[PDB]
Amino acid sequence: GSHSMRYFYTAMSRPGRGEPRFITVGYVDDTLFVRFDSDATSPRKEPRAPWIEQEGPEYWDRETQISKTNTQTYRENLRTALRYYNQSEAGSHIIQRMYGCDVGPDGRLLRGYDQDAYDGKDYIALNEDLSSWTAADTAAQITQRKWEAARVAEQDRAYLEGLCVESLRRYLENGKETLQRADPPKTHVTHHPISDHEVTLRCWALGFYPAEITLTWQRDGEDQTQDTELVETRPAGDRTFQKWAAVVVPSGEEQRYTCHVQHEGLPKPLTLRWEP
Amino acid sequence: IQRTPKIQVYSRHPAENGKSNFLNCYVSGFHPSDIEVDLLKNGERIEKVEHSDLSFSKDWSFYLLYYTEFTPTEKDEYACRVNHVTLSQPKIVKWDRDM
Amino acid sequence: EENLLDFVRF
Repeated sequence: GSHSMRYFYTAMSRPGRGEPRFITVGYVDDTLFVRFDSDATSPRKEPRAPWIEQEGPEYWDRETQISKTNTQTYRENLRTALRYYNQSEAGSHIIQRMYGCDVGPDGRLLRGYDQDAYDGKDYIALNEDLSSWTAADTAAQITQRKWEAARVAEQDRAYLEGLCVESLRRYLENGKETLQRADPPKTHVTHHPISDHEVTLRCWALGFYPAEITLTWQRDGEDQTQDTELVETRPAGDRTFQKWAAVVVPSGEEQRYTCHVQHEGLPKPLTLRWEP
Repeated sequence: IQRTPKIQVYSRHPAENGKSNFLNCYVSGFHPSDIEVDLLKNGERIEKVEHSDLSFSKDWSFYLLYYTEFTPTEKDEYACRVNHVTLSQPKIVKWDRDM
Repeated sequence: EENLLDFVRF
């Protein structure tokens, strides 16, 4: 149904170790499709999914040039950020950017994004209106003033409503075998005695795509949030993801617990129990 | 200074002794991005481990997957060793096939 | 495809 495209920039200064490293990765949903790294032997935008390989040489030259220009732009941004925060040239600092668009089943824009962070803290963000900015502090307010003067938001809006959604629609069609296939979780509950009267029940979800999933334990039909150990969803390395949720239960009470699984590849949410 | 990595060590497929598989170490939630990650076999560093391209989450924290092919056995112990500015000493996490 | 808006500076 719904889909997203996102580009992520990371620009990291490293005084004494050359110019700041600039990396760009692009995703459609939870699928990496392009990368650029300024430390690469001959830096270029490179394909990372089969369906982007059919874009012609002109695409790759244009995309590479955008990245080459942005490595310079973001190196300048790093220097500017030092001034704005009255910082020494001694330390390593990081600017990040994430921008892109979400589209619905009909491929219309649901919303656009363009936001930056400095040293892991929000710096500036294009508002959902795609016409105004939210600056995090008085430093970012200087940037806001410059972007207001140069009508950057209008230019971002044109991109988000145009090329962003248009290119994503093309990617979704070219990659329809994978990007438009949801792989449901393979689920099971394992049982591990901790001590005489304590047992760990672990609910597994494996082999699923996209990454979004909900795993919850209930005891007598009531959610056990504060008693549930929930690991972060993690990549398998084969495009798919894994997750588990665990509860510690009194021996003999295993059947009072039920694991609940929600995923877009499942027609209805699943209920699992430990199966002796 | 500022965010310490979470660390998960796990396999791509369910582990079955003598079956070729992939050993993964997923580091996430960290900032800044510099991180040192080794996969260990019986305490010794595995050569030529690969990793994903630096990406980050909605909260700006970074994540990376380090991975290598391996054939698990009953005796061979595997782990992931991570160092970050936030850690005074490298953190070692042992592979547990039930996690 | 990326936004090719060039001259945006902090």
